[PDB]
Amino acid sequence: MPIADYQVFTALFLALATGIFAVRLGVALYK
Amino acid sequence: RPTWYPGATPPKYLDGTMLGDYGFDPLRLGSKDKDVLKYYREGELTNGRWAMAAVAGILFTDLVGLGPWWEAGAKVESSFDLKTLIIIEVVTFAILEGFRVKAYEKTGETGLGPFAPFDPLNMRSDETRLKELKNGRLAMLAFLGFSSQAAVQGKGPIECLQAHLADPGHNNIFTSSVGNEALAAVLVLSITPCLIEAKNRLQGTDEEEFRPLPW
Amino acid sequence: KLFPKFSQALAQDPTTRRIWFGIATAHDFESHDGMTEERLYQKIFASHFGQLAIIFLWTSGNLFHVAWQGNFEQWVQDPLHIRPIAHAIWDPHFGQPAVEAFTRGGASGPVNISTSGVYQWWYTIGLRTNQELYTGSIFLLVLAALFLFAGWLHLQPAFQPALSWFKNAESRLNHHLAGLFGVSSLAWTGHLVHVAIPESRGQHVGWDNFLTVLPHPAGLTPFFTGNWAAYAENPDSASHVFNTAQGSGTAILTFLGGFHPQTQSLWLTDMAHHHLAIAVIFILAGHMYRTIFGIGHSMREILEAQTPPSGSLGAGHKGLYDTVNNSLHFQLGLALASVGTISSLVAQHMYSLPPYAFLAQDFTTQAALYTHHQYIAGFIMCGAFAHGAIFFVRDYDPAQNRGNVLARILDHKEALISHLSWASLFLGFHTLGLYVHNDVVQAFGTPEKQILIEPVFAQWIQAAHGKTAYGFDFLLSSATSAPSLAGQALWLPGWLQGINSDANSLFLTIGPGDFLVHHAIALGLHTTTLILVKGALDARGSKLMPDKKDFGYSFPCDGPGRGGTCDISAWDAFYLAVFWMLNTIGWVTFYWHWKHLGIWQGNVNQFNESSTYLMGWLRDYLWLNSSQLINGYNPFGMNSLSVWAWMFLFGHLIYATGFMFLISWRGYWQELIETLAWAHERTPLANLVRWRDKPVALSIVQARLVGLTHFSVGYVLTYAAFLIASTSGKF
Amino acid sequence: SHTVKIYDTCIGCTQCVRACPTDVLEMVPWDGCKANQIASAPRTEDCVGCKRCESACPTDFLSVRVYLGSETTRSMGLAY
Amino acid sequence: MSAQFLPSILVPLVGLVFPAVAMASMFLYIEKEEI
Amino acid sequence: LADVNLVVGGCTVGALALGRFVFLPFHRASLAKAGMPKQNGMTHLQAGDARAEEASFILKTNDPAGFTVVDVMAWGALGHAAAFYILATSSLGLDRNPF
Amino acid sequence: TLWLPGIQAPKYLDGKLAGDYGFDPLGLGVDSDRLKWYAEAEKTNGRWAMAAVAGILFTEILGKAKWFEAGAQEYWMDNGPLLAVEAVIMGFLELKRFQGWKETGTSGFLNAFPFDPAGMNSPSMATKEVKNGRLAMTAFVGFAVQALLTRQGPIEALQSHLSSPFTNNFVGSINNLPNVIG
Ligand code: CLA
Ligand code: CLA
Ligand code: CLA
Ligand code: CLA
Ligand code: CLA
Ligand SMILES: CC1=C(/C=C/C(C)=C\C=C\C(C)=C\C=C\C=C(C)\C=C\C=C(C)\C=C\C2=C(C)CCCC2(C)C)C(C)(C)CCC1
Ligand code: SF4
Repeated sequence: MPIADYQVFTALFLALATGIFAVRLGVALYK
Repeated sequence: RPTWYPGATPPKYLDGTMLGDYGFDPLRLGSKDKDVLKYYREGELTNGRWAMAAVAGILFTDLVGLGPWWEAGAKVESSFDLKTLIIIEVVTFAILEGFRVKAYEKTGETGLGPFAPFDPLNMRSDETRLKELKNGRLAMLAFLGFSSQAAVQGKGPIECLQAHLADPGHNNIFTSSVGNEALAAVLVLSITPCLIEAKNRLQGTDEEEFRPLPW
Repeated sequence: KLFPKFSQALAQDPTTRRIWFGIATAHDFESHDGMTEERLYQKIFASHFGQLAIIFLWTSGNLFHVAWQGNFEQWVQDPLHIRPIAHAIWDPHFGQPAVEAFTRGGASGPVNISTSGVYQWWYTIGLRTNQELYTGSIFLLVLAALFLFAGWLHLQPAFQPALSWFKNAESRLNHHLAGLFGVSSLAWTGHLVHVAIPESRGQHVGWDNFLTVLPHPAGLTPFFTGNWAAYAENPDSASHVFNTAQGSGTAILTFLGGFHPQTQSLWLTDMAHHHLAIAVIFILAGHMYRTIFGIGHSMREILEAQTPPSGSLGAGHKGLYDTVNNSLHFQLGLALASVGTISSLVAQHMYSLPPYAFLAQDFTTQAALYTHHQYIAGFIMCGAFAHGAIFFVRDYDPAQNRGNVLARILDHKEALISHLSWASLFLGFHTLGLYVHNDVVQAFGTPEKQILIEPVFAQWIQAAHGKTAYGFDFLLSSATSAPSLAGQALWLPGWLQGINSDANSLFLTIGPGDFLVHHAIALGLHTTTLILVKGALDARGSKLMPDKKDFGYSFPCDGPGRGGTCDISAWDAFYLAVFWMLNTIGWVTFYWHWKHLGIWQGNVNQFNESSTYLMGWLRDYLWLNSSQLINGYNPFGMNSLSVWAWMFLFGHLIYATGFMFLISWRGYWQELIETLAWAHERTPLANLVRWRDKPVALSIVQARLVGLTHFSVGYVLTYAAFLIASTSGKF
Repeated sequence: SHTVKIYDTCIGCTQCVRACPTDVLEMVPWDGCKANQIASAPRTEDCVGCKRCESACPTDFLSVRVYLGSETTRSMGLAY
Repeated sequence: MSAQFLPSILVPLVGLVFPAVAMASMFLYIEKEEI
Repeated sequence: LADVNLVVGGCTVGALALGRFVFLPFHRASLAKAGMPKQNGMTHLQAGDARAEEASFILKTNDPAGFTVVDVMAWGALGHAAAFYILATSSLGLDRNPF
Repeated sequence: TLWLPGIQAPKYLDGKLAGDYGFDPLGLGVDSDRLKWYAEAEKTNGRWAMAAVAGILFTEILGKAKWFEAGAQEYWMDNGPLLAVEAVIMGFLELKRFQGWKETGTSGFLNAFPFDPAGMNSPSMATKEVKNGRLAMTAFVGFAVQALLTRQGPIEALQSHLSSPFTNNFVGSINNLPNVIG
């Protein structure tokens, strides 16, 4: 039973959130 | 001053001199320059006015007894072929918005027709501009809503309101269509201003060099 | 102009060398301007958090792509007749035959057939559905976000730990052995017993019902009364079928050894027992060193006490605690050496003791995993030796390392280098001479004149394991012996069945070609170690350049004086040794791949009478197995192997593009660039634009690195393409 | 911007100064050698780094040591 | 494979849009002079 | 397989007793010679690691021989490991002998 | 008095905090800011465990369902909207609590910092707040681990233990575990 559209979209949104976390860490490392 | 979340720290350039300043610009689109920021304000005002017109038309059309607003494109039968309609619409709006560009490049603000200020009824003041801006913001959120129930559900805005009133605990944003995506967004957004407060507590507001657009 | 903000010396360079060295010196934090040791270690800690988040994102992406576009559901039901799917392909360059040729494992569109073995691993650890894989991907996404937040948090001055906290060695070892090693292994035992053991027997266990299912019918009471043997009552029978309750059992910690008859892999209860024993021993090991509780060890005093009398080791290990603790490069060299050796161990063990269900039937997966881990191990070992050379250049203090083993080994480094040179010279002479003699007698029509030295020592150790094929009847090959009788009710039956079967990779039968290629591998290891050890020991100085430590770890040369000083730094020795590492791992993986290609076809003879001479290596392995590879696309059409043919030619191109930087050097290119700068500065209609950075030729060290990078990339891509094409296209 | 240094093993043979193609080195009076002269590097900003001075130094080990460092438009020897 | 349109949007995004924007941004930043 | 209660209790009591009366002087001598883990000369605490400060619940004890709580727990843990080892190796009924 | 008759406190005494003994064998209050942050965290965890224990006891006295099985029950609104509405409301509330911690170092609720209506605040009363919090955190851990072994409520466990303390101890729950789980 393959995953649904909503699962993919929720995963992509959570990846956007962790991308925000990643750029926060990168900015902290640059400073 | 009220902000985009309770007790928020606004950005340095969002001091409060501009109307409708709740200090909300995490992506910082208009930080380095003021003229471009004035252009963003003008775009916000134009989109908000056209959204007030949109939501008024959709609410009145859905209330009188007509069909859905999105399906009303094929429910219009009259004269004038579609190509002639397109060409007269494009020439009329080209003239109107060229006049609008002249008005904005003169006054710094928009205007209908040759009238750059445009106020025959005389109701120009600092407070009523804020009323217009906030009503336009609300109507923009309302049209985003309206299009979203058109996409997700098969009911009109008043029909969707009646569906919510019938069963608010089982007919809402959190269902099975986009319910989980909305749930994740609510969970993330319920904690992220607390993370902003954490960043302010541990790092502070010392104006970082980088911005979410690469300047 | 101010792009390399970490290096103002580089920022003042008005050429393209500024940005070129800005990219390449970004992670050398010790060389950055205004860098203290506190800020150093804090940056290290935050970059570690970033790396952990990157790794967790990568495995979450693997999980999400298998759950979203893979055929895990279909592969679980039919593990031997379904090709695992890596991810879907969306390339708008595909023609229609390319779209058909890449639609394979029952998917809707073009997909890539996974060779990473994630399917077998996830099936073995009890993952059955795409929903479980998606849940794992989401959990790893959240945990990577948490690690990113921790990396941001510990850079904040309220949460920045002190430098002495970083150097607290006893506490860090105690928690790493007890918690990072021990508690993690105990939790993996818990997962295996609670989830993987029932899912191996057709009993679904999830977060919804693992609190209502009993891992063993006698729960906890045998554990707490000391009747631990009740957890090894009835093991899984030889007729047991994976993922079904047919002939299963109740034991959670069996101890039979060998392999599962159906999956040809290790028993999962054996793994649970192994992980529990490892967890116990590692928690005990993590209770060793002294922290704040008045008991434990001061490792400095242990190093102080390890001084033999009569001056055998000089001062012994005087001050090695501070030498290791103060030097990040010493610690990184030790860590890379151990991690590379462990990667080699992982490669050598998973092929011969397949751990995952329905592994060693997927021949492409085993070969790809082995070659991947071997190349990773070789690169990491070269990095270990390079960082040892850096520690000699940077962090080595002769005053505090006076008389200890480091000063002793630096004192007689000429003996070490000369004896490595002797061993490498002997191995090269003899292995090449035997191979060329075998080639010549093969060519002249006389195979009986070959020198075929029987590997009697390795066969003797194989017989000590219980391999009753050479007739030694030594230790475990004789049932009367004490080791054979000691565990005959324990691991001996399954291990002996595995060792005496020719259907697996548990110690393969070896011959003279194995002897010759083992000496080739010995030559490769010896020469690579010679180059790396010589570069480390001569890093501080030599007779040609006594003051080499002042010039740093990496520099071009010392000019054409004193006869010539090309490639004199320790960086250049690492650079030369990377080629030898690539050659050695190429020999190792060629040997592995040809041996297993003979095994999987059932024709061990092709290797047995073709590996003793090099024409057999070129013809019966390189030429023969590349036939399907180079026909991936042709004037008559294309098939699924076209991607590996393109990658084959791609790697050849990158290899020769590396040769470009390797052979030609900086001087022809500088003159050419000056001539082209003259051309552009006075070409009409192009003088409107000009370069912000002055175009210059790549520096000597930079272009050496670029040529080495292209060499390694072409090497790896070419061999990966050939191996995956010649195994997947054939099996 | 190359670091050029002179050390007391210099015998004042002036060969490093003659070997220099950009006039970085010169002889200053000294009392530590028989020739009563030692090399000096007042114009290291003109040093390209060719190490021709090192190729001319007869002292073992050499006394005029060049350390390649920061690169400028003159250290890189660019005419464009 | 659910949501077949999503690769068709994401692959050009990380192949054209994001790489062009990243390359332009880094080219601007390496010669920013006064950051 | 001969009563977990008696075996565990006896082994723990024995480990505590040989840790308090038998092995205490050599353990004290080793703890005195090794002492604090020191880095670059001084200890971890003197270099700034406030987490590496010797906990005050072990420094002073009313035990005449200075047998602290941490020593008690370490010796009890060793005794429990030995007791569970012998219980587990007596639970199994197989020929582990090399005969 | 301290938690060990014969030791001395490392960096604590009765002049500061509430419910202050010498109990920090790992030494986690070595940072003053971390000490006060952990004090606020201890108070918040104690308050949450206190409300939890009161609710669990009050639900089981009146009946209803078991506390560890009440989530699986069917309510007037689905678990999704319930989780989201709770997330919004107490994200707002916890943001107010954290912002109130940002200026003054005390706890509170909404705009009151401290949330102390009608008085009844004392240093001796603060020791009552923390120690009851310690008791309720220990009690909730007991509730949790007891429910993980024997599938019964805290009051039902107490009645079963008072029926037979010799056999219905925590040792007997390990013996009973193959019987209560199937
Ligand atoms: C019990 C407490 C504890 C725990 C759990 C950890 C855990 C960790 N620490 Mg930490 N640390 C601790 C205490 C602890 N530490 C203390 C007390 C101090 C102060 C003295 C520090 C100081 C410290 C520093 C300075 C750093 C860490 C770092 C790390 C991370 C190591 C990198 C990694 O994840 O690789 C994982 C390692 C393993 C999984 C071990 C596996 C063993 C081999 C290599 C593999 C073989 C296993 C098996 C065969 C593989 C099969 C898996 C396969 C199927 C996929 C890790 C998560 C580093 C870091 O990353 O920063 C965040 C680092 O910089 N720690
Ligand atoms: C850390 C890994 C881990 C975890 C989290 C669990 C968790 C669980 N196990 Mg399990 N188990 C494990 C490892 C683990 N186990 C191992 C290695 C084995 C031997 C192969 C078993 C064999 C086993 C059996 C036979 C049974 C369970 C059962 C259970 C469940 C009931 C709790 C219980 O046992 O009563 C409470 C336990 C205690 C009161 C004693 C714990 C105190 C120990 C001795 C000291 C604590 C130190 C330790 C290092 C702490 C680790 C912390 C870690 C969780 C982070 C529970 C969810 C029972 C069940 O009903 O399944 C649902 C059951 O019958 N387990
Ligand atoms: C835990 C692993 C680890 C860590 C933390 C370090 C850390 C460090 N290393 Mg080291 N190293 C390692 C492993 C490691 N290394 C290994 C395994 C090797 C063997 C390959 C080396 C060999 C090495 C050398 C020779 C040197 C360092 C240096 C350094 C220091 C500066 C890094 C730098 O130069 O900037 C950043 C580094 C880079 C940006 C790497 C450049 C990019 C590579 C070469 C190209 C990759 C292209 C890619 C594969 C193409 C894809 C193919 C596809 C398109 C087909 C730094 C402290 C340098 C130093 O100490 O300064 C004196 C030094 O010269 N390392
Ligand atoms: C196969 C390896 C290789 C390759 C690709 C090259 C390539 C090149 N060499 Mg070279 N060379 C090599 C080996 C190689 N060499 C070796 C081993 C040596 C040592 C003896 C030399 C010594 C040498 C000298 C002395 C000189 C060159 C010169 C040149 C350049 C000639 C200009 C040209 O050919 O036009 C076109 C470029 C190519 C054909 C290269 C491939 C480009 C492809 C086909 C098209 C580009 C599309 C691109 C991939 C799309 C971008 C994708 C994007 C994602 C990046 C050229 C780039 C000469 C020079 O400087 O220029 C005149 C020069 O004098 N080489
Ligand atoms: C590092 C792990 C990793 C890798 C190597 C890939 C690789 C790929 N993904 Mg994928 N992805 C990942 C993680 C990863 N993904 C995760 C965790 C998710 C869950 C949200 C997704 C969700 C996802 C979807 C929905 C799709 C892809 C697709 C693809 C393919 C085209 C790229 C694309 O257009 O989508 C863009 C990818 C994203 C928007 C999310 C990826 C974010 C990762 C974690 C960034 C990691 C960067 C790394 C740590 C550091 C590199 C430096 C970099 C920041 C410059 C490509 C082969 C497409 C496809 O299926 O092709 C057919 C597709 O539509 N991915
Ligand atoms: C450069 C340098 C460095 C590095 C080095 C290295 C890299 C090393 C190494 C090495 C290695 C890499 C090693 C390895 C090893 C291992 C070993 C040495 C082992 C052992 C043992 C034994 C003896 C065993 C036995 C056995 C067998 C045989 C099998 C079975 C089991 C038994 C046990 C029986 C440093 C930083 C430090 C310092 C500086 C310089
Ligand atoms: S060449 Fe050497 S010895 Fe002669 S003057 Fe120059 S530095 Fe002195």
